[PDB]
Amino acid sequence: MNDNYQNNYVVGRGTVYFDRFQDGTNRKTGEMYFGNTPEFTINTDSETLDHYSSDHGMRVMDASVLLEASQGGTFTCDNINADNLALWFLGEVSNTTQTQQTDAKEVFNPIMRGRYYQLGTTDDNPTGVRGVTNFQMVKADASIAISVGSGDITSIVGATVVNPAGNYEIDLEAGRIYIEPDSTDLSGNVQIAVQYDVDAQKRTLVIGKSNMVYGALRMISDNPVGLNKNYYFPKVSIAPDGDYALKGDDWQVMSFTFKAMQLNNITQRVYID
Amino acid sequence: NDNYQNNYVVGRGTVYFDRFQDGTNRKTGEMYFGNTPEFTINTDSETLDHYSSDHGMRVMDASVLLEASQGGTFTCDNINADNLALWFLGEVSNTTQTQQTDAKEVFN
Amino acid sequence: MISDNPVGLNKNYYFPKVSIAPDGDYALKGDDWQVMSFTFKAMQLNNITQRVYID
Repeated sequence: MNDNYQNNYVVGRGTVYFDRFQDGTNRKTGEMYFGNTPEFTINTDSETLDHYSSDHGMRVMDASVLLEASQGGTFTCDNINADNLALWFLGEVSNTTQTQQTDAKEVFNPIMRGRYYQLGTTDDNPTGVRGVTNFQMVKADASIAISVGSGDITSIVGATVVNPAGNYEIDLEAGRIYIEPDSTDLSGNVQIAVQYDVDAQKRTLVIGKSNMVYGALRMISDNPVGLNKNYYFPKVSIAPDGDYALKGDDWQVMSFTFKAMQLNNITQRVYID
Repeated sequence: NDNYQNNYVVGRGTVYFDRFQDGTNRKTGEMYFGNTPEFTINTDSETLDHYSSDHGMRVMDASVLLEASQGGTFTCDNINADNLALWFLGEVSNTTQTQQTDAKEVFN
Repeated sequence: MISDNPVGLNKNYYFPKVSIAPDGDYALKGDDWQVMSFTFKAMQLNNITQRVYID
């Protein structure tokens, strides 16, 4: 039996398969397919207690009972997209089309040169619009409470107008005006006001809410170097761990730590298939 | 659904920051730090676990997310007045030398 | 943030309210670049606005 045995080696490949339990309920509805996952590890907690024997050699162990078999693991994701971004930020993939305002106008409160202002501001679309056809600048003294209205497109309490050809850079697609660090007409405190419109277009945002991340986990293996074998966890809470680098010459990765739970008295801590 | 061209990126982006006045926000406009060699988004979460047990012993039944703690850190490749003001907890005092003649001092 | 990744798609990060403070040894000496570290933590600007937005 010995000296003629062969080891059932293994090299880890495949992909992890989490899926989202329905919000606030202990049930699953859908499936998710992670892409490339650089790392995938599993660990276990080993809480136990024993003082039930002793002799000439004081305090010799005689037993050990397991009180809490908190199994779990960690895995990383090289693939980045709306879904695992939502999981990492504890959120959802909001998607909608910008409403065609067509006469958007409001006043930037303070003056300042060499800075960027977002045209779209309202909660209809945080972080601003992603397209406009044009914008016109009209200004007046900042030291007076200058509101805005429908007919204020032409003028305000101060009827002065500006030539954006100079002193005003616009990423017209990104919806961000930029004041020149030096300008001729932007001197003296004036609450610059912008008329503008939108390029009504589809939009999608991940909203970093506080809802718990919750579901089940599979791994379907098909290792190209050894035996293939699938690991399943009926219940897991995949909280984010470590950090997410938005810089560096390395490929972006997001890490996840997950603790495995018992779905019911019927199921096991983990299923190894 | 065997395979799909998953998405990878390399982190190259510009960071903007605006200096609010007192209050919830008073947008002074977004300032451009310049090149940022590093930008990490940290995430921590205080949480507890509620328990039950089979004829064995403790098995966690529910977990509670006490309060989400998100954050991070970034670095800047350039040194200038705005970055110094944001780092040193103050403001930029541009002024004049107060020209005069025959200014005097004693150094005992 | 705007991420014009040279080998990947773009996404936009937006933190409505953050607290900025100095981070450790901002070194003006040594022949290294004048690197400075900025620590930031996020909180809800108002309970309507969520903690963070990633477009």
